[PDB]
Amino acid sequence: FRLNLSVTTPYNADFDGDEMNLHLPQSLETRAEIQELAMVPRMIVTPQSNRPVMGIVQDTLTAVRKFTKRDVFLERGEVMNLLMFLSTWDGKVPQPAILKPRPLWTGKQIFSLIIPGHINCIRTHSTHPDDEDSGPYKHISPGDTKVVVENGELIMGILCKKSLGTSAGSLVHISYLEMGHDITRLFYSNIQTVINNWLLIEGHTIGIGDSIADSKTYQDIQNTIKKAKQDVIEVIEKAHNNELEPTPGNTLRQTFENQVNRILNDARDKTGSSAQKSLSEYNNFKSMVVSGAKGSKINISQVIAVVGQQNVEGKRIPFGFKHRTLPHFIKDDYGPESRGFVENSYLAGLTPTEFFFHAMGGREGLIDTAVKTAETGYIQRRLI
Amino acid sequence: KAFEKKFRFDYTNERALRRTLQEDLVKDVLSNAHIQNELEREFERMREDREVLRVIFPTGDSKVVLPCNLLRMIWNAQKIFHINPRLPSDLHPIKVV
Amino acid sequence: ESDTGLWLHNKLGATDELWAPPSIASLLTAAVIDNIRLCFHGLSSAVKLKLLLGTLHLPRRTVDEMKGALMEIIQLASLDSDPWVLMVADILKSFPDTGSLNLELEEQNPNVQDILGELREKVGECEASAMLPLECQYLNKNALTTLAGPLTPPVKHFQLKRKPKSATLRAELLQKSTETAQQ
Amino acid sequence: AGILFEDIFDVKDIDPEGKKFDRVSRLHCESESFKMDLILDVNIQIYPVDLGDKFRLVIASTLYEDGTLDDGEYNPTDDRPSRADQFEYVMYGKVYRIEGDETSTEAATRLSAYVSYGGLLMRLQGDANNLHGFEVDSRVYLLMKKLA
Amino acid sequence: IPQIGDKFASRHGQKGTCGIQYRQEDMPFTCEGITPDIIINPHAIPSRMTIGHLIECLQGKVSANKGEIGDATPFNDAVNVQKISNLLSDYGYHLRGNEVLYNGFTGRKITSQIFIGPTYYQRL
Amino acid sequence: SRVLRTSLATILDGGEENLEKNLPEFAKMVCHGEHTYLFAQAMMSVLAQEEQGGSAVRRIAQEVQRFAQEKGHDASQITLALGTAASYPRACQALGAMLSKGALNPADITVLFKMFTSMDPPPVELIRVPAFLDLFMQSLFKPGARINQDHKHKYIHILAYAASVVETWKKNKRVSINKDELKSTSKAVETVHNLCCNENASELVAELSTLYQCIRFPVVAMGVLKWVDWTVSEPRYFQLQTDHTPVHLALLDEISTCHQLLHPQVLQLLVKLFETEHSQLDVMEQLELKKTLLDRMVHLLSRGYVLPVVSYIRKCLEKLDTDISLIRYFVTEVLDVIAPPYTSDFVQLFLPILENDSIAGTIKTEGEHDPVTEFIAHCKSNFIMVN
Ligand SMILES: [Mg+2]
Repeated sequence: FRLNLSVTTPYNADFDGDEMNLHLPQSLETRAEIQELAMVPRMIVTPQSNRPVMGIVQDTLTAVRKFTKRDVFLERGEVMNLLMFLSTWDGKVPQPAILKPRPLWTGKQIFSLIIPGHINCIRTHSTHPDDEDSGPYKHISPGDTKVVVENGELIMGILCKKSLGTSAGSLVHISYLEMGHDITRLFYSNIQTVINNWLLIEGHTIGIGDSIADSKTYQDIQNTIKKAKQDVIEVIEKAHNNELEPTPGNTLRQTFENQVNRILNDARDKTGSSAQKSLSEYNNFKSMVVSGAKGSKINISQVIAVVGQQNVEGKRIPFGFKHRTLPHFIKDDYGPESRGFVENSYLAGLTPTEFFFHAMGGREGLIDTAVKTAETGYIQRRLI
Repeated sequence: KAFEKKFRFDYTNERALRRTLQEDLVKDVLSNAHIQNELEREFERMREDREVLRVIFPTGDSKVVLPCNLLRMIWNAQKIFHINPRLPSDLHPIKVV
Repeated sequence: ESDTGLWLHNKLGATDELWAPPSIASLLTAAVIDNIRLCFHGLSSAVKLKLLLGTLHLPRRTVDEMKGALMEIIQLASLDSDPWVLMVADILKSFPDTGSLNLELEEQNPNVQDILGELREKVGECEASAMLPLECQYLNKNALTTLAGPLTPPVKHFQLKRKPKSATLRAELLQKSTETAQQ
Repeated sequence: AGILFEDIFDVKDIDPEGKKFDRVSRLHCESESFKMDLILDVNIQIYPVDLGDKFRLVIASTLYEDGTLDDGEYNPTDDRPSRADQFEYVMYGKVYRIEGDETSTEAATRLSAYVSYGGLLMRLQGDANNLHGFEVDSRVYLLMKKLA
Repeated sequence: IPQIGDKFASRHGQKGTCGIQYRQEDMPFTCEGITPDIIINPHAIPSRMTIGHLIECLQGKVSANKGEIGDATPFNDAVNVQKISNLLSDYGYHLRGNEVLYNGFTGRKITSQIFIGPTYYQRL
Repeated sequence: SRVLRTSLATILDGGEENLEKNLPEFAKMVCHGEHTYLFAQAMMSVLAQEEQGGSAVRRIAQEVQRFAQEKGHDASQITLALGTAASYPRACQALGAMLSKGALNPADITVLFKMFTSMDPPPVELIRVPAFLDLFMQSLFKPGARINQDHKHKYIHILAYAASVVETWKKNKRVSINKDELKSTSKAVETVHNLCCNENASELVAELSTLYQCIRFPVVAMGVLKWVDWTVSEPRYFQLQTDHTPVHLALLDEISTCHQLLHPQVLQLLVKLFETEHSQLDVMEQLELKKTLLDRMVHLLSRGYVLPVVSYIRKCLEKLDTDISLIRYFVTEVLDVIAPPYTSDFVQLFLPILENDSIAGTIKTEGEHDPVTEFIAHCKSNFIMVN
């Protein structure tokens, strides 16, 4: 069953061996009933949270985010290739944004040819600076991060998942409400077709070049891990000598564990931020995160910089042996590496104790996923 | 005071009415006092609505779900009817009320 | 250039601002100044005041190139009946010549005389517990003794029974700093 | 004849807070005479602009010197003489916002027109006597030409 | 015969059915004549975080060029990605396995530089 | 001119208390037009020609110049054009470009340093300008902002010559200067910049006796105050916790102890931290952090600087109220250390916070020395009934 891409999101169907069921309505009356109630254009906006469910899925979303940037220019032949795929094109090639020296179209003009009717929305791109609308340039955005669609034409801004996704007030939700629902079916189809066919010209990848920071960043990461590790060791030598004082409301041990978890979470956050200041704007991890298509900043921090503290039941790796976590550690070792903090990243790879502690955290996640299903289904059954 | 500045439609000022309305509508507003009474009564209703909302919403937030997106509809009317909002307008505020 | 009085009134005549606008050294070239010198009595007093204050924001070498033309603009500025242009010309007449502004503003002006007389009396009678300048947070004890007299002691508003617990804090941290120094 | 605006500017800054896009940069420019600011997105690849340049910039409602008022379709075969042969960098776009220093009592003195050329933004902040030809949601051309 | 719907998988939990089969003239190609056999999604990587797939692909280029079956024991410290990249750079490739693919339909070379190289796929 | 005259008379009859209240109401006039700024600063120069009380005039000129730097003037060129520094041209031109950039260039300080430490120094009032020393503190004692180890000693020698040497202007000429304490000043500022460069906190506890030796010097104490400002006011700092981290606050106590002119900046730092809500901390932990800051305010109250502190405590009990338990702890710690006699201003300012709004919480278990009852009895004995 070849079915389309944007219908993946309401179905939660990710094509990795998923099989679907297809019923045929036998009467003509129930055929008209399904056509007038349960068509997927008539099921774009959900009643549960008054927002759409379709949205624009991953590869169309990154390609449309790279497409609608300010520095995207299109030759006449590439424009005529792209406009071949618009179903709703009235046959008029638009006037170029650059007439001389060369007739050269901006990608926002082709995207304005996509956007149907005359709809008007103002959204913000995922990396819009919050201090931009305070000072100047709040209408002439220097990062091109303020989406304005106006009179059915994309004035400005880069379209991330906050513009085309399933968030409420997005461009597709307003295209549902102001225009029709057949028109939004056309809008989804036109976005998918013409942005995939631009993506053939552009091309999009991910690689091992996208997972390596320059050596100054690695020096920053290792200096931060060394500083936080020495800080945890000096908290430990304060805790042994009874110089640690208890926080009001808990024991001295829970005070200690708050200090150690606070230092290690600060280390994870500082190394995560210092990793993600070094993508150089072509890194494809940043290309998928900024569009919001697939992943987050945490995945960038864990691939480049540091995996971080591994947890089992919301606290650290417990002492399964007698007063030690693994038989490689000395007894009563409350340090970072003994208790499950992983200082390596997925680019460098984990040491075997960090591998095993990481496998513990992953087993906790899989146990959650496997035990959740029956109880949630039974709650749904009782409610219905 | 921000509520009274933003919603009252102060009619006594000449020059603001000259900038916002056309001169026949300006002398229509400034001459008649019945229209001034109806504008004062709709500001009375908006003070009443403000007190009703502050009883309904004791937490100071206003992100509320409602059917017609009125600001987007006003902006659609602007873009369809080609307003050019630098010029003085030509709808009578008693037609609005 | 041509119509240069209108050009100065266009680039500088936004009367809603009163500071010397930036890029004033890029608006004052020696050819432009030598165009000002013949149309100086035509342009308005606000633009003229912007001009006279912008002539101080030039770098020193550009002033030292053609200080004679700037002094000619000063001499034409001292003849004007405006109070601001006359006062600023009286201040600014010594800036291209020496580098320092004027300090002898006392003649030809009863205003400066009244302000200086009343304020010399006021400064002479207000020496008690004087406000030390912002440099006095920096220079040393004996250097402050050289500059502005000795240290004025605080008002003893009360009597202290015992030293507060910050004395215990500094004693304990000095003990900790001895114990850490010997490790 | 159809020109809304014409002035000589002078490039003071090229994208001074860093370069957000490699192919297009914004130019913070002051006018030569009229005392007005212009922030302009230009393609550096096909038309390089260096700092300290001086250029003419002519917003025109149409390129055709008779003022025939085309719709805005791409007609590469029209041999009607347009004004673009005088210039070397022609951008077509719509003017989307005219904000200004105005008060509810008296008129606006300093206007600020905003115009997007496809996606390439341009703010022109000047006086109201020079920006009077601009109207919100109309279609303008750019016509810049650098000169020594 | 492998057709679409047939479920393939890497050695890293990167499964997926066959979406489509293009012929060789439609498939992209390097500066040399090498087309891909599989083209996998770039979005399959960053949330799943199989960086070991990328490192297997890089060490696969190094292995197939050097003429030796490369080593991928987990806890080694004699093989990190920088040594793999320095070994790949000697055989006339990019450091990080990226290679300029040409498009198979239009022939215009793809603006991005596609990560390419041999992995080990399993048919399920 | 006359409005300027009466406002100067108002401020100069006011004092240091009126320095905070009247100075924006004075500075919005004289920074409105920059030509008015030129007129006002020229009057400041001619009035500060006299050594008989002209220091307050120079102070008011420096706050007007600081407000001009805040609002957006490039008023440093006016400031140097008023000065005698323009008599020696190229040094003043270097200062003009550098204070027009508002940042330190190492090549520019080599240009300065080649002119200093010779047998013909400039008159020392060219380097005593406080915005220049503030840019020194910014470029030198930020916890980041590394300085490249080669012109570093030139920086330290310039600050030492600024804050060290004396002179004798016997009819506009100097005949006896000395340089015999700027080696100790250079050693102190070098040790402190090394301690701010090493960024290792067990070492910060270790060399704290040497750091206490350093803060005997005023420029060292001002620099450590700016460094602890820039260190402690980083968000999510309070996660090292020793006695809720009083180490840098013990350096606040050292700065407050060994000097007195820094006390407004010290109080400004403490009331900036006290108003700052610290997210991600426990609420008891926030409350004990506030107790520690109030312990520091009590230590400022002990060393003479009392009336702005009690004025702030009254301001935060009355206007925009903080926790009442913090004010109760402040009253408890202040009344455990003070003894009669009592100056009438302290009684007048300390009375309404004590008698209104939590009488009862002050006495729980004191006994051996009586509580607030003694202060009430002394307050009845001082005033005229209480009035
Ligand atoms: Mg599945």
